[PDB]
Amino acid sequence: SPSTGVELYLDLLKRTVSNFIYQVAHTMIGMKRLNNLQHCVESALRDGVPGDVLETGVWRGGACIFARGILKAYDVRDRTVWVADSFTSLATVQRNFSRYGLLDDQVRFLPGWFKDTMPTAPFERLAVLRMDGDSYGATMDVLTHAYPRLSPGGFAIIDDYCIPACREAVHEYRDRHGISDEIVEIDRQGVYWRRSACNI
Amino acid sequence: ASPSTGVELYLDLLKRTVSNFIYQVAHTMIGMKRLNNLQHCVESALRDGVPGDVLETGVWRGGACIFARGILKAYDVRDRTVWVADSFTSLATVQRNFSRYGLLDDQVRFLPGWFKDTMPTAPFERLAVLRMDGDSYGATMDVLTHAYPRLSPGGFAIIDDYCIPACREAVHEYRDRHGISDEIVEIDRQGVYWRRS
Ligand SMILES: [Cl-]
Ligand SMILES: [Cl-]
Ligand SMILES: [Mg+2]
Ligand SMILES: [Mg+2]
Repeated sequence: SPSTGVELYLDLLKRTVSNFIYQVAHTMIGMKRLNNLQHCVESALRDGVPGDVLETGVWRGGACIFARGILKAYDVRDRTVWVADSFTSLATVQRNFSRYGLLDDQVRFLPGWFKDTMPTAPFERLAVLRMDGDSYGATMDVLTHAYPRLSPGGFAIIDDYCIPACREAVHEYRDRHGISDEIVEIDRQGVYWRRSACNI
Repeated sequence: ASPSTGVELYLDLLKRTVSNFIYQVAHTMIGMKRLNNLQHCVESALRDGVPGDVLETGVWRGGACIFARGILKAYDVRDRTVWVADSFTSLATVQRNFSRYGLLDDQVRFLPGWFKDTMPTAPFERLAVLRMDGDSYGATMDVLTHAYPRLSPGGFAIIDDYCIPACREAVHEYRDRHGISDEIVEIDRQGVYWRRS
């Protein structure tokens, strides 16, 4: 039960982004998934895991707004929320960020197909990489070109893992790269794993 | 001015939310200047140790009262209450709305009924902020008559619809009848407030 300013801000932000207030919503992903996203960013911040937050696959922007908000709550000035998608138009998503006072230089957009946008994206490192989308191709493109920038201790979150195509992209990528970090359930559809450094 | 602490962010968001700036239904339509003024008044009372509860008379869907409870919550104030007085936009609806923000609790109390009936007996002993919304001479005078005397020195009286002649007249008559000359301060085109000396 929230009591600090921070907790109250973040609790309200979850309620807001998911339109719990006015039963349109900026994300439909639900509390468990928003909570997980919070846990992952907070753990990265807390354990000093370096890097930005990258979200691929975007509805109206609620989960990314929430991520910028978390960083704002802890007054983090040196990390960026990358928002990657085809484009639910880009203008709409910017407007939405703007509505929460969270459209600023620490939010950057990557319009285009992921095979095009990912190899060159100016981020050097990621602390959290979150994929939303049930397509094998999108999932594999993001893994192939962005996961290698995910810091040890960082999180990879797969929103639509229960969908076989998505799952398969995830297993194939992991098996190809020898990755056996524990897959942890978030809810009926999503999972994540925390990246371990290579052995020594 | 530009929020950065947890408290400022919470309150800023709560203003944006209660006014439905996010998704433009809204819980209050009174606007930022007026929400800001309400915040300044509650914060000043808290900071300057002005004792008492917050009383709001005249209620739409409850946004301004929600905001007030939120302000007290942000500074973890456990010893003051937000009184929500109105006819009844039904009482159930307003409660549900408080509830949506996680702010429906024992520090929010409701006073359904006409102000001539509800005010004389309302269990609050003192007020730090008294806010009137409504353009009726009668409602305005009823609240001033039976509640203003419980407003602590240093407390604030806010008049949402002061530009409306009927409201203005109730306010000037009440002040002249009681010798009150505390400066009337403009909030925007329609509302004003004064701080009790
Ligand atoms: Cl899209
Ligand atoms: Cl009403
Ligand atoms: Mg999904
Ligand atoms: Mg009014």
